[PDB]
Order: sequence, then structure tokens, then C-alpha cells
Amino acid sequence: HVSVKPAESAAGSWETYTMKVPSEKNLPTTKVVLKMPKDVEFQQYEPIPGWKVSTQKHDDKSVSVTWEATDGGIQEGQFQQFTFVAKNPDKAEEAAWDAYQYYKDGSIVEWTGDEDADTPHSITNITSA
Ligand SMILES: [Cu+2]
Repeated sequence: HVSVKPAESAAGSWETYTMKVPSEKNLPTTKVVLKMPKDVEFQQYEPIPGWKVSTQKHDDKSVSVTWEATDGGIQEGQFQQFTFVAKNPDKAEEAAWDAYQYYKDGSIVEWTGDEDADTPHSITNITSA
């Protein structure tokens, strides 16, 4: 499960988020793509050895962040935490973190389902402090 924490954050604030990516197959995870939630504005990422970070501007004036493995990636029995800063929207909302986990064999696990699904997205509730 690719999760993003904290699960609660203040509206309008610049929040430090942490994405946790655990290995769930017997082969390396080589790429993670995270969609920014609606009205959540990506700002900065924390560099990490063995990974390079890039941003993509979707056709809808939205942003994804790609963590690409420059070394071997997340091996079996490993997990990695990625930290970044994003500006929360000023209006309260349920922010969903659609994440896509790329394995070396070409398989992609889509952590995009509802909170009850087998592969759910994690959710941050953004409310006024
Ligand atoms: Cu899982």
C-alpha cells in the first residue's frame, strides 16, 4: 500500500507529506508516480540518494511527481519513504492520493481505488485549523 501521511492537515498550510512505498512482490520497484490531489499544489521535494524526481503538468493544470530509481530501486523486503511539501487548498476537502507503483517486470500496481478496495488510495482530510 502506497500511503501518504499525515492523514489530517490544515487548509491553506504548506504541509510536509511523506509517501511510503513498500515492496509487495519478489522484484524491484523502479518507479513511483503520484498524482497531486485536486487543488493540492506541489511545491518541493526532499532529495534522496538512488532516486531522481521530476514533475509533470497534466492537461488539466494539475501535477504528478515521478520518483525514478537511479540505483536498483526498492528491493524485495524493502520499503522507501519519500518526503515532499505541498500547499493545501483553502477550502476543506477529502484529498485522495492516487499513486502508481512500477515494478521491474512491467507490472503497475494502481493505488487508486476507494478506501475499501484491494488497492486503495490513501486520503488526507484537509480542514480549517
Ligand atoms: Cu499494500
